[PDB]
Amino acid sequence: SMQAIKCVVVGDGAVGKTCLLISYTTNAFPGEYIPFDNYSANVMVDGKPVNLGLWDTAGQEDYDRLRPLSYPQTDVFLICFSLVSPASFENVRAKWYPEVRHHCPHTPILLVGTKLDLRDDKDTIERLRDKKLAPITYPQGLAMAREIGSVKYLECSALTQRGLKTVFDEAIRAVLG
Ligand SMILES: Nc1nc2c(ncn2[C@@H]2O[C@H](COP(=O)(O)OP(=O)(O)NP(=O)(O)O)[C@@H](O)[C@H]2O)c(=O)[nH]1
Ligand SMILES: [Cl-]
Ligand SMILES: [Mg+2]
Repeated sequence: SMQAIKCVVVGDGAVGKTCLLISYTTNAFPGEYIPFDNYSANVMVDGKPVNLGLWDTAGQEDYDRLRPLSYPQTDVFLICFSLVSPASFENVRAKWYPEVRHHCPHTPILLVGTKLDLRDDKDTIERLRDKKLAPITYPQGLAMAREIGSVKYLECSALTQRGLKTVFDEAIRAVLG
């Protein structure tokens, strides 16, 4: 049967984990309804179809004992932060990287910056400037990726779908080659 790949997506509340999965799998960004489900996608990689199982997770502290129950048999993790939330970025090193590695010392991690569409949005830049902050830049995201031993750093927008297929393609190749 098809090569199966278990991919688990983690990161702070509101970084866009669920939208990333729905936009990727259905080719449509959620409207009013945003639903921690498992999505099943099929991907053609080097001429063979692959069964990508995608596991959504809750980012909140209340699930700190329950969430890791989904981790066994994971083939690759995506650690997500919003490019327009520096707090979510800091939490990659402070929370997500240590949690994943505590349970899965060897599983490849891809770092994904989300909400790419908002990085040069004026209202967003101004909002962040008021708190003495700025959107996370590509060099900064890449530096965090190296620091956490990630195999790849990617940026995407679930809303426009820019970079979205590449995230999951690279996820698969980190497992398969
Ligand atoms: N502009 C923009 N907004 C986005 C994008 N992806 C998600 N959002 C918005 O960000 C918010 C959170 O998205 P969501 O997918 O629910 O995040 P989450 O990471 O699943 N949160 P949780 O841990 O609570 O379940 C929603 O308002 C959603 O519309 C994106 O690419 N661009
Ligand atoms: Cl890297
Ligand atoms: Mg969600």
